[PDB]
This record gives sequence, C-alpha cells and structure tokens, in this order.
Amino acid sequence: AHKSEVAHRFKDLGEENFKALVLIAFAQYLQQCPFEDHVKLVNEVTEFAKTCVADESAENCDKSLHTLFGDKLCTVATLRETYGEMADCCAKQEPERNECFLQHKDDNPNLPRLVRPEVDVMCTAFHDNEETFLKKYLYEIARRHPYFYAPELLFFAKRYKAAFTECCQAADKAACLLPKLDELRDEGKASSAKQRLKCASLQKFGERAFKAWAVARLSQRFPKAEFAEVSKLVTDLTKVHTECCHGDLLECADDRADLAKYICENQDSISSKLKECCEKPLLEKSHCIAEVENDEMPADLPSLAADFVESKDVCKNYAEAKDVFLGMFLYEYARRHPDYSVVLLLRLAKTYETTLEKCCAAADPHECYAKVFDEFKPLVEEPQNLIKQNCELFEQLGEYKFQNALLVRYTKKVPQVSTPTLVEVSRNLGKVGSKCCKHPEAKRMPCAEDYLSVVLNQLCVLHEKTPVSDRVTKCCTESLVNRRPCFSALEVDETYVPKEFNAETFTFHADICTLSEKERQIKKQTALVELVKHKPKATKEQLKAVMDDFAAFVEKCCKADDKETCFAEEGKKLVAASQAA
Ligand SMILES: O=C(O)c1ccccc1O
Ligand SMILES: O=C(O)c1ccccc1O
Ligand SMILES: O=C(O)c1ccccc1O
Repeated sequence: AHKSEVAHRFKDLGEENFKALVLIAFAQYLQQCPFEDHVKLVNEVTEFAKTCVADESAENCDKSLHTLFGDKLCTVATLRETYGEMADCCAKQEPERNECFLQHKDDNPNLPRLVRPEVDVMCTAFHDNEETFLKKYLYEIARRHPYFYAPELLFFAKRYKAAFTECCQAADKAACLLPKLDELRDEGKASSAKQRLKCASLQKFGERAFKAWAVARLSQRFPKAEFAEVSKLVTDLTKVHTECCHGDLLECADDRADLAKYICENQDSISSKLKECCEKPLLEKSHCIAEVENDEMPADLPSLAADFVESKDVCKNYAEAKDVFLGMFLYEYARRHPDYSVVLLLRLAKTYETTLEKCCAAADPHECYAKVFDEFKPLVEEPQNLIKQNCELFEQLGEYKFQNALLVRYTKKVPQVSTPTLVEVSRNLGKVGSKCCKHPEAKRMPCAEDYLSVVLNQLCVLHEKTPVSDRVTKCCTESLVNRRPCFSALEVDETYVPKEFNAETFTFHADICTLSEKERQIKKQTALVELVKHKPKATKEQLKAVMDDFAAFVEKCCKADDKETCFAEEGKKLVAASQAA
C-alpha cells in the first residue's frame, strides 16, 4: 500500500512512458475532443504527478487513480452542447463513473480514415517536431481503436519513431516508408482485433472463461512448465488483461513489465525459446513473450488415462476442487496436443466437465466416464474437415473468388445484418484464407481457427450496437467457444423476406474505375451483398456470371468515353437481366 500510487506508477514507468500511457487513456476515453485539449490535460496530469513525486505528502494526490482521471478528465467534457451524451457519466459517483465511461466506448466511431500525406512533408514535420508528431499519432490511433492494447501501442509508437529516424533521412522517401507503414498497419489491425477479442471475452464471460483460455494457450506454448508455475503465470496474465480491458492502463503496463521480467528471470522453469530474445529491452522483450513460438515437446508423457478416466475416484477429486481439476485437465490435454486449437481444447474441456457433472453421481459412474474420449472424436474431426475443404476451395478459387464465395455464403446465412459490416467481416474471413491455408496441416488448424474466432467476435461486436439479427446475437451471446460451430451450422434464412428491388444502388459512375483498386473491390462486394440480399434464392453460378458481366462492362466502357450512355441504357439492360435472373 504505497502512498500516492500515482507516484509509484510514475517512478516505475518513466516520464515518456507515463506521457504516452495517459495520452492513450485520454484518447480512448474521449474520442471526440480535439488533440490540443488532450495535450493540455496530459500536461496537467503529468505536472501534478511530478509535483506529488517531489512531495508525496501533498493534500490531494492521495486521490485514487480512477477518481483522479475522472476529475481531471470530465471537467473539459462537461460541455453538453459540444459533445452530447458524454458529460453524464461523471455526474454520478464512483465507481459508477468509471463504469459509465467504460460502456460509452464506441467500437466504430464515425471518424474519417487516414489521409496519409506525402512522405517528404511527414518526414520534415517529424524533423521539426518529433514528440508532438508521435503524440498526434498515438492520439489518432487510440481514437480509432478504443480497446487497443496500451503497451503494444507503446511498442508500435517506438517502431514508428525508429522508422522515421532511420530511413526518411535518406535520399529515397517513399521507397521504404510505404512497405513499413503497410506492415505496421497490418500488425496494428491484427493486434487490435486480438485485444478486442480478449476484452470482449473478459467482460462478457467473467473470470473463468479467460482463465481457461489463457491456461490452454500457455500450456500449449510452454509444455515444460509445471502446473504451479502455469497457474501463477495465468493468474498474473489475467490480472494484466483485466487491468487493461477496464481502462487502468498505468498499472496494467506496470504489471505487464513485471510479468515479463519474472518470465525472463525463470527461463529454465518454463521454456528455452525465450533465451534468444530476453536480452532486448522491455517493450521488445514483452513483444517476444507475447508471440514466442511453441517450446519443444517433452518425451515419454503419460497417456492421460491412468488418472483422468481410469481413476477409481476421479470425480471425487473433481468435487474436492472443481476449478483445480478442470485446470489440471486442460493443462495436461494441451500438453500433448500443440496442434489442437485453443478453442478446440476449451470445447473438449467443457464436454469433459459436462460429463463429470452429469454421470458420476449415480449407481455406475465408471460405466459412463470410462468412454468419454469417443465424445472428443466429432469435436476434433469436424473443424479439421471444415478447414481442410475450405483451404482446398481457396487454393483453387483464389483471393477475390474466395471473398465472393464467403460473402455469398454469409449473406445467405444471415441477410438481416447491414451491408458494410458484413462486407468487412467477410473480407477478413477471406484474408484468413491467404493467412493460414499456406501453412502445413500441422499448423493449419490453430492459427486459422483462432483468427476465425477473432473475426466472428468482430462481427458480434459490430452487431451488438444495432442488433437486428436474432440468430447472430443468439449464438454470439449464448457461448463464446461455440460461435464457430454456430456460424458453420447455420442454414439459409428462409424466414427472411427478400429485400425490395432498388435500381439506384446499381447506378454507376467513373469513380468506380478511376479510384484505387481496393475501393473498387469493396464497392463491387457491396453491390454483390445488396443483390444477394435482394434475391437470396439465387445460385452461385448465376451470381458469378452476373458479376463477371458487371466487371467486364464497367472496365469495357469506362476505359473509354461515352459514360453517360453506358449508365443510362445499360442500366436498363441491368434491370432486364435482374428480371431474367
Ligand atoms: O501503424 C498503423 O498504421 C496502425 C493502425 C491502426 C492501429 C495501430 C497501428 O499501429
Ligand atoms: O507479456 C506478457 O506478459 C504476455 C504474455 C502472454 C500474452 C500476452 C502478454 O502481453
Ligand atoms: O466458413 C467458415 O467458417 C470458414 C472456415 C475456414 C476458413 C474461413 C472461414 O470463413
């Protein structure tokens, strides 16, 4: 119990780290305020922290972190006219103020995308003003992702600064930044999606779900570790992720640094893969710890049968300590199956706990729990088969064609959801195909299924804001590990009334082909989703031929003049073909 815990966080983290963390927290909490106001509040907070470090016996720096942030934050957000539904939260009292600030986070705010000015002007601005430029970048990226992982964003800002200092000073400006900027953008999107998955799992399913997930992941990653060390590590990791997902960025980063230090200080007791890159500094060290590859398998392990199935008092020990028994079973099973996906292990553990809860408090317990392992056969067979045929389809269809197939399939599964979110989710679902299908079958399943869970959680999050689909919210809320089997087993929504025909959405303009290739891809996919929504009963071949003709026509008479005639009467042929179907 350190007096003035703000001073403790300040001395543990550092001046620059504290500035970046408080700026990220302010930007995430308040996504509408201008950058200058956030800078002013950050400066006031850091000056106050400096003063209380100088004198920890101050009158009012004994205030708690949540209370201090709320009081120093909503004094400028009090403007009802300027913002609207933002000042109401702090009118109440703690801890409800922090909770209200938490639920008010907007996952998809109405914000313009990055403009990406010219390389030379950005590098000159970096040279003229470095810290302000990094602050602006952090503020923008935090606003566009309210649930991003703060220490990871610190590392990303470090890499951004390193790239600017290192390359743009050279003669070539756009030769190096653009690939680097693309790589960091992709990594940031992946990390944001993963952290949103973690936070959503935490908030919507309590302690046990995240604890089991992290136990399974760490056991898969660290086979050589004993169960006590694994339990300590998962407890600390769950504490860290709870702290970040609840807006306590300071202590979350401090705890993550402490956890990384503890892991790198006990390498022999967990894994040997950490030795190669524990030497690099704390941010990059934690970057290693986040994504260190699986440690080598120990030899001559027990076949899981002498204690979990053949035990004469298996669920006696289960009843003695339910959580401990489930943790032991999940850890042991994840030891022998590194190729198994994390969600698969969670489902198998759920099946095992259901079996023990169901059929050993009876006359013949062993007669039930002796053959529980055959129940695992379909649970592991179906996802492997699904991924196998999906990768076989992708390898022949190609990127854009797999995207088309996925959009068609998901729009047939649930057309109630709005077009843009479905387009983006299915675009990510097409991206995972190129991301993981190239891997061998040993590593094909884990990464693919994990990214599928991430994208499905993204769909659930973008759907909960405007719930319009019963089935989607139904199996986004009823279970987390069962989301992929739900969306895999969903059928065509026959009850849905086909959307009324609207020829305006098929109007064309030269901006289709005079703009970038990507925007053309999204526009064509959006038109595809709209047409599928209009006629869900249409077959794959009909849609494919129609859109091939669409692209052929668009390129054919946009590459030349006479756009007005194309639009006007080839729209008549468009509607005629739609009638002909
Ligand atoms: O580097 C980026 O462009 C980026 C974009 C979104 C989120 C985090 C990031 O680092
Ligand atoms: O650096 C860590 O402590 C860590 C470990 C596992 C997963 C995510 C993490 O940030
Ligand atoms: O249809 C699926 O659920 C699927 C399966 C494997 C890869 C990507 C996917 O969208």
